[PDB]
Amino acid sequence: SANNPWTGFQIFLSPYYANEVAAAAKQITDPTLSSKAASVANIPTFTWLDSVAKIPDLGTYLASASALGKSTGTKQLVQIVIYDLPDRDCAAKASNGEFSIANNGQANYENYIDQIVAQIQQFPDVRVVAVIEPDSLANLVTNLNVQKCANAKTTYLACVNYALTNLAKVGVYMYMDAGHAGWLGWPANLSPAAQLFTQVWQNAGKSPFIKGLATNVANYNALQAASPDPITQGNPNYDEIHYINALAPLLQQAGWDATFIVDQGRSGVQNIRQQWGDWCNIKGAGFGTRPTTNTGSQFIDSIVWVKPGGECDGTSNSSSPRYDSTCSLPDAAQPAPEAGTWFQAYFQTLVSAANPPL
Repeated sequence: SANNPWTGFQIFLSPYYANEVAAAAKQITDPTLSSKAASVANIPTFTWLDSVAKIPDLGTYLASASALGKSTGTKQLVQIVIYDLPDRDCAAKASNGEFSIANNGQANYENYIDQIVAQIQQFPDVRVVAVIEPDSLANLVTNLNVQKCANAKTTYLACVNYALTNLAKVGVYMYMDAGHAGWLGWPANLSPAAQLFTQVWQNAGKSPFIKGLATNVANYNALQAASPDPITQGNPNYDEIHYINALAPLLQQAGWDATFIVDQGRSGVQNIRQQWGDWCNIKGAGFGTRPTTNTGSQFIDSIVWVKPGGECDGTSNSSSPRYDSTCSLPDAAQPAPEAGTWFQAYFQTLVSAANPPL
């Protein structure tokens, strides 16, 4: 549409990922690969607000972005992920979420949103783009036979509504997570998904700040595949462009001129998975297409890097209380540390296998 949130702005580079990358590049012994690895700190990524403890860091990032803007005569944009629903990740074998529905989860979530709003309100000269709750509403399309998801449905809906309504009041541009081609892109799932997302958009008042949907977050699908990955057999929507081209008209029909952002941070290497559902530290992944608003599609505002490559998806240690056995599959790089922590060997491969090359 006419308003692409990225046009005319400089993206603030995450200081946390820059620090991880600088530390990682020192440990790469080949001096040429080390230089390529170091350059990754200049590629914009999203910062994940996956616990209340990260909210003060957001305040520092907004203040630093505001000052950099004044120093350089630019307008700065900060990219964040809201990721703290109660009973988070209801269909997963393990969740690291700190809030539970049974212990005042919704009230704690609303307080988490209120604290984020209070930070954003203080720096109106900084634009914020937010991805809203990966691995949330997509479960309400396909995973309602998982008891934890059925029990979380009304809380997930109420919490997402609280986030959308309140972040809109401070002018945050929002993209709700919408899974990926191998989750919601199956033709039979498109209409239920369109119905759910349109309902959520309506309940939140149809705010123009609810821009659309984010796809492929923390996943590995191609935007535009040369030929279908074998794991996709049976689904005509074998890449993200097919999924978006099929879903976008259904949202438009309901009155929502929705646009999309697509994660390509770990999409450089295709045909590396044994099954489409394998998501944990997939071995051989490379950095994909760098963030850009030159997307080639009327429906896609930007290619983005949402999941920061190198931060682990989950541990392979079966003694961990956070263990998810998906992280033990053969196509998963092992041994792997705890989710969120730096996985140096995996980063080194992301750099080496980058396509396009770094």
